[PDB]
Amino acid sequence: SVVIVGKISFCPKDVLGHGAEGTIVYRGMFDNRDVAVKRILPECFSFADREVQLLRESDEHPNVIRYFCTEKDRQFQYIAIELCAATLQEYVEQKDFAHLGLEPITLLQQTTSGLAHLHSLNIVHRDLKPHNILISMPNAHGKIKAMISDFGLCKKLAVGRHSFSRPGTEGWIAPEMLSEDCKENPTYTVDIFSAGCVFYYVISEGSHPFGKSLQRQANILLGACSLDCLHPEKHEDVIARELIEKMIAMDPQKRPSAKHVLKHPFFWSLEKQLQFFQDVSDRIEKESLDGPIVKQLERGGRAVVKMDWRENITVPLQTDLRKFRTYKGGSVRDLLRAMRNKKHHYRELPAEVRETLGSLPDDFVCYFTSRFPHLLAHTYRAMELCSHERLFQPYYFH
Amino acid sequence: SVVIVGKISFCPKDVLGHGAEGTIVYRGMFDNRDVAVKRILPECFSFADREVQLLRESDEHPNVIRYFCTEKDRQFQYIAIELCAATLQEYVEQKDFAHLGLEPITLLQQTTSGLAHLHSLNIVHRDLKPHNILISMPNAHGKIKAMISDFGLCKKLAVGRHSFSRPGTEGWIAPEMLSEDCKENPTYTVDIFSAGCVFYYVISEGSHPFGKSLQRQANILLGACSLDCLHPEKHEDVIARELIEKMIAMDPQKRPSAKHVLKHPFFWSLEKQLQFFQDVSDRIEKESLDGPIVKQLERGGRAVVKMDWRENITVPLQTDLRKFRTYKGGSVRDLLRAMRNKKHHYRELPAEVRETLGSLPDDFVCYFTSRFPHLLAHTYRAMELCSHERLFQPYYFH
Ligand SMILES: O=c1cc(-c2[nH]nc3ncc(-c4c(F)cccc4F)cc23)nc(N2CCC(O)CC2)[nH]1
Ligand SMILES: O=c1cc(-c2[nH]nc3ncc(-c4c(F)cccc4F)cc23)nc(N2CCC(O)CC2)[nH]1
Repeated sequence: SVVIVGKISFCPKDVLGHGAEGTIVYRGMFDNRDVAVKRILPECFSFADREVQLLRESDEHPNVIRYFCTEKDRQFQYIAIELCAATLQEYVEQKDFAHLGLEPITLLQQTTSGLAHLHSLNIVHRDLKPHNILISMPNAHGKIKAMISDFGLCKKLAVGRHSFSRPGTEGWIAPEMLSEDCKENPTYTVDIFSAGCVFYYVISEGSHPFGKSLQRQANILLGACSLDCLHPEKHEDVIARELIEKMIAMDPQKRPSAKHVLKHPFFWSLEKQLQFFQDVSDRIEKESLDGPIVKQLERGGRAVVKMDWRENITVPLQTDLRKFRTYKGGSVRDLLRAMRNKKHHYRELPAEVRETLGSLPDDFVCYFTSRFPHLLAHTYRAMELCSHERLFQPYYFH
Repeated sequence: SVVIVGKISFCPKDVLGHGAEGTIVYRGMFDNRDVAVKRILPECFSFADREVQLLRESDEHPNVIRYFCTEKDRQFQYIAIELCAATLQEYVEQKDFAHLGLEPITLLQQTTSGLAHLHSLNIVHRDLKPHNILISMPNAHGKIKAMISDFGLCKKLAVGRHSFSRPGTEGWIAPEMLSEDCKENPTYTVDIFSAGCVFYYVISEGSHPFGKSLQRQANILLGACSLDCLHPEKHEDVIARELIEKMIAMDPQKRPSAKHVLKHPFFWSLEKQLQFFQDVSDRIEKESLDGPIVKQLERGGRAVVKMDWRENITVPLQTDLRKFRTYKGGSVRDLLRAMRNKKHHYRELPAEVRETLGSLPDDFVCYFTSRFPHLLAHTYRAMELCSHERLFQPYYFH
């Protein structure tokens, strides 16, 4: 048997998966396209109408699933949406990450862009989780992308409203959604909390900041989280830790907006990381040693530099830097100056110094972030003071 | 009377416009959306099938019109596509540009991105013109965008094919499409030619490089073009001239690809223009005065600098530059060094010098491009020598 309800066609044997309250998702056809066909019981008709409306408003963004058509009969309602290759859950559960490069982080970036688009339309998702972040089928050039789906529980905030009244999948629910200690009503940042748990789930390849599945939601309410898959002496893990712990903060007002998340160093290219180092080096160049900028930059600076940073770089660099200026080994500012100096004059340096540094910009900046895993995170926090100036708008969100 | 053919609905009184060979475009409805409904006579059924197929392949890009559904009856075929607010023709014919800022150039950028997407799918449009570049209706944040439409005459090149055999709207047709002197078959660059004529049509607010409409196509075949709406001593017009004359070159092999067009200074922000000046200044710093780079950079450099560039800047800058280095007034390289110098030390300079320059980066770079209208175009051409190096990949297409 093969079902045809209006312009939507599918065969009941092609079941892709199941949702809540009797929802089934089939592989099907619409307008000679392969599509996913979502079948909703009459008890959930008000959720399908909500989903259809909110998909019409937001599916123009590439990281929101495309919506095609809807139709009803006597029995059910049918929603035709973009057919996808996998969920993020099975991507994390099945794909070998060793040879995927930055693709996992790109999926998180695309998820966040789709979330930012929803929030810019005053839509809160409220049920974000790996099960409904979808991985597209490859396009004509083999590229895949993440898409947000499943809009049955979304809330459309009225014009002039920033909060909603008080719904999700246990284990991924922001605490202010379930605790009665609700000073403020929940807002867009409930999606930031869930996203933060998703971020950790992807980069840890399967763990959750609030533990194993049976205890997860109870740990969220207690604030008991652990990010120990992130090693504290690895640059990439330090950066990810800094972002994720803000995304999952118990206080919703301390969580960054989606657009704020998108500006974080977690997503910067290596080229952009080096440009941030150069730009901060120039900003603090003629700065006062007693000023608030260099004060913030040097507070806790001893551990960032490893007591004396000149003792923690390769000898060919160490012999080269003694000649011209001779820098201060306990200053983070002086570490940044040496980096800036060696990048600007990179092609004047002898072949021995260009060898241990590597090429500009990627290898060069990794020479430093590998050996000073806290440098970028520390510098990024200190220079929040300059987040409003023009030079630093590529790096901070206003 | 109100027509309903399948899931497409429209009323024959809501005519938006007409196309070739009896095609009519109506305002209509599909799935409770407002849509454009394209009605095609049986004589053009093979073109509607071509359009439906190629829209299915390419409408995912934001600057290709979105396709919704198609249906037939006894009489006609109907295509439901995104409803748009205007054509580029009426935009140019009716909108006051004085208060639109960079919006016209952004429309050209978006058109080119849609074209690049088609070409990346081995689709040549072959009938690009202001009449079928559409202006979207504003989104929820008031923003508009350009979209390519009308795919009835598109060619899908077979896998492994780069040319097609030998169709358009008179006045916008690349010469190799009509002249029998066809050494090479037409390729994607027929769309570049048309686009180049569209570029000039927008920035001149209604003119065409090959003249008035009755003589246009005859001038194309003769190679007789004129871009004299572009003043030769205005930076923005110099840059646009440089691009447009390559886009409309008679020799198709001299026209840049769509992705090449997208990298041209015509589309650079002011910030990016200044960064190009700084990056070239650093690249030629320790360069040999006899080398090929500085040779190319100085060839024809006297007119770029206006005999002596130190005599063509404001006196407060002139008094400031004499102090430290004292530069050479006939060298383009030295002009670039002074610029680079004053940007790097911008906050060390006295208030008089920061005043006549303006703020970084926008006013600062305009101080120089306003007074040396050929500087950027000249520097961009000379430094094509370095187009392959890593530092200059933001500026040239490989
Ligand atoms: O709103 C929606 C939209 C979609 C959806 N829309 N296009 C899709 N293409 C493929 C799949 C899919 C699958 F079903 C199982 C394994 C791999 C797959 F790729 C799902 C798709 N699916 C759900 N559900 C609820 C949450 C469940 O975890 C999954 C099904 N809800
Ligand atoms: O393939 C296509 C798709 C569309 C099309 N698709 N959505 C549209 N929304 C609005 C308009 C539109 C109009 F019709 C007249 C004035 C202002 C407008 F905005 C046209 C639209 N139109 C044509 N034609 C052929 C070339 C003609 O110059 C125009 C009509 N061809």
